[PDB]
Amino acid sequence: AGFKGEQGPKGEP
Amino acid sequence: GIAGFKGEQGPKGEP
Amino acid sequence: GDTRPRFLEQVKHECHFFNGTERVRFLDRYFYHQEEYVRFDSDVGEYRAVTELGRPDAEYWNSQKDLLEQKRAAVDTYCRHNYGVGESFTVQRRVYPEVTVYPAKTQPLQHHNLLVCSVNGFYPGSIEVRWFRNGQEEKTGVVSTGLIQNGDWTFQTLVMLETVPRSGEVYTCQVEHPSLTSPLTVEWRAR
Amino acid sequence: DTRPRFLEQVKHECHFFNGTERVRFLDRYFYHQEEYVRFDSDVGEYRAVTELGRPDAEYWNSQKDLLEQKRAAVDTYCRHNYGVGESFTVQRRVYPEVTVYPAKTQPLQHHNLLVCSVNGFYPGSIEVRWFRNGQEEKTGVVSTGLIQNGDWTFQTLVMLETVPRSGEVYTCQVEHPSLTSPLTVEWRAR
Amino acid sequence: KEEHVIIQAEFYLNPDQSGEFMFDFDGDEIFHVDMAKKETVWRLREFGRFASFEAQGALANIAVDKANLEIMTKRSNYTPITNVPPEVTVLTNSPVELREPNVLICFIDKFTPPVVNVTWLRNGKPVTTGVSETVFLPREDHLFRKFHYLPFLPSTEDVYDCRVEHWGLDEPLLKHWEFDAS
Amino acid sequence: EEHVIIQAEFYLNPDQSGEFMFDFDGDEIFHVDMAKKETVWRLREFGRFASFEAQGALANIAVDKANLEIMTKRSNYTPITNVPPEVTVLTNSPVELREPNVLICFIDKFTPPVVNVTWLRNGKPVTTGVSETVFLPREDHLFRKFHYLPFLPSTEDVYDCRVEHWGLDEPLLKHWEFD
Ligand SMILES: *[C@@H]1O[C@H](CO)[C@@H](O)[C@H](O)[C@H]1NC(C)=O
Ligand SMILES: *[C@@H]1O[C@H](CO)[C@@H](O)[C@H](O)[C@H]1NC(C)=O
Ligand SMILES: *[C@H]1O[C@H](CO)[C@@H](O)[C@H](O)[C@H]1NC(C)=O
Repeated sequence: AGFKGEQGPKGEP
Repeated sequence: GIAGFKGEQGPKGEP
Repeated sequence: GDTRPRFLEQVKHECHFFNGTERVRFLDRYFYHQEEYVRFDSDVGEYRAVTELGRPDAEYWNSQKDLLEQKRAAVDTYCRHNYGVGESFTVQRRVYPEVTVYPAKTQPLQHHNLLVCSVNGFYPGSIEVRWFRNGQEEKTGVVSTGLIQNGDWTFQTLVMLETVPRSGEVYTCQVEHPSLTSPLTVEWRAR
Repeated sequence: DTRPRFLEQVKHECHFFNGTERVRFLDRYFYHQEEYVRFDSDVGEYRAVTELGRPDAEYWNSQKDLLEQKRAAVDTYCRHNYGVGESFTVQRRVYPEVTVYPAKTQPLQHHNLLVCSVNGFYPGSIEVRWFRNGQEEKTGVVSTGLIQNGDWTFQTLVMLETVPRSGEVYTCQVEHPSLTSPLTVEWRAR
Repeated sequence: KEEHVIIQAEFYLNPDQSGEFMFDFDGDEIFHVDMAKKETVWRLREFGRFASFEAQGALANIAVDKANLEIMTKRSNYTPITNVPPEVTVLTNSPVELREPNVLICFIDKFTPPVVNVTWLRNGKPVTTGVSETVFLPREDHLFRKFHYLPFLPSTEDVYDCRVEHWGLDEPLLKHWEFDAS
Repeated sequence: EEHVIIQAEFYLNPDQSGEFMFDFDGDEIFHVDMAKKETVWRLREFGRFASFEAQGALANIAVDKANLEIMTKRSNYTPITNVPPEVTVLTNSPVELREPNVLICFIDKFTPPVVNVTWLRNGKPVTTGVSETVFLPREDHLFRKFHYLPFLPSTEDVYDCRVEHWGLDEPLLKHWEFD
């Protein structure tokens, strides 16, 4: 019902 | 003048 | 007083909307200080390095087949979703302009003056402000601030007209704005 | 008008620390505002900043003579040109003009802004202080900071918020490297 | 040409350990998450009745943003941000009218990093009565903007300054506003 | 850091405009007039103490142009995005009636480096004694430019710096008049 936050991957260490 | 500024040249691009 | 170096990471998940939600463009953007280094563009369909700093992330992320299928669906699961949630108070938000007209200087007629049209409190930003003298549009001598975003979901703009006010004259400021069904006009009779 | 635009920039930069004691040379190439390849004296070769720069980084780093020349630029170019310009750039000193006026014609016991305008000076380092009956005023000071006029002069306006009384003398004191001692300008309250 | 853009903008800053998470529609803040209190903060009170957000999802984004900062700091060979001082402007919300409450807006624009001390001065004295502010809003050039607000009743007896401290500035910047009787 | 010298160049298509200049701490030492093939000192005094062979500049600009046509094609014909200017008008010095002064029009943070600037007194173009800088480089790779109008301050005159640029939907006037 509410706003979704887009997640994001962790970088190449 | 006392002295001439040097112009730094640039290389030509990979065509 | 601080002696120390700073490091900034930014991320911007953008949803760009065209003709309603008919066309949507999703852009996941990663930044180091102000430098964009890697992005996912839904038009492209995989991560691309924006700078060389970006390459290890773009290659590594582009190997993750579920990360791609998920980012590839974002136009729907994120962009179209969030549009539905906020549409009613963002897209549909409309607040009337308040229009005030005054001479910048108090003085007798037959002296150069600026006539200020202050247009305040309105939403959204698109507006047209025109000056007229005795019913004729003044296309020269108009000085505009352009659009000022106040940071509280309102805008303002000041549109000044250069003139030499004479006894007969009526000056009208006319405003057009999505909140208005017909143009809003305010008069100043040369005083 | 209508047709689209394409823009190349090059910047040959020389960065000087403690005279010419440390110099950093950067050769920078831009397509629009996008930096795509550069040479950094601290690195000693060309690096692609973007995808578009890899061709030029590979073509130019393979040129032993180009690389040797770019690695000597801190000397033949940066230190050289600093040397050429030193007497009229680094050592340029231009005398400030100082003017004090109230921002508004006000009666006494109304608030006014006393403007100390400092004009036509070089270099940019300057000190502008306000005194009230020769006591320094530290609060209520409003400065534009440095304005570059584009003609190798600066100006700055340093304003004092005050409520002038009958009798009161205010002074703006300017210190600048062109000056052997401070310039002071007085304003007596109407 | 596009009608609308929604942006979920995030940052993390070292060594200050400052994070921010916010939604932005056509340049205006819908909400941010207060990282400390773990709560959704709506830019206008009204929005918290029109919609919801789980503050939780933001905390995790910021932790992955802190990790990525630390990867990018190393990748860049510890290349630091260059300070860009703010442009500061003080305007009214609306034209000054005797007996009409109004609002001074201090517009802080085109700066980085997103760290700033802002004080309102009335006749050289700090005011906090009724003041409010935004978090750091993103710009299309990846610099920041910020707004501070001071409700006032118009008076020829008062002068105002917005006093901005930023690392890119040599000195605190005071931007002046007064309403003149002339 | 104590000082910075930058030799900044650009080439712009399809306008066929090139610039070559030196910048010391944000001020122009000189540029080269491509058309007249000559070194133009920002202050006369400079050309007394230093020289520059203008030919070196034409040569650099020829290579910059070849390099742009490579980059253009390499970019797949990615055009520049127009960034409209900020414009500020101020005086050289404090204004006094009938005391010769200069109006400065500072045009900032724009690209591409193409602009039309008109000084308007009472709505009408003036050019007696005007002058202007070439396009000066910024650390964000946008441009700056100064135009100048000598003037006699008067209660009867108002002035505008009128700026036309491709990123502005309409020409932008910045106003000045004597207070
Ligand atoms: C804000 O204030 C604190 C302490 O008063 C100071 O140490 C800090 O650096 C200030 N921030 C800026 C950007 O000036
Ligand atoms: C400057 O003026 C000419 C017409 O006089 C026009 O063709 C050109 O496009 C203008 N340049 C701009 C708007 O930058
Ligand atoms: C600057 O400081 C260092 C300190 O070691 C000194 O050795 C150097 O010679 C100085 N500057 C010049 C112009 O030589």
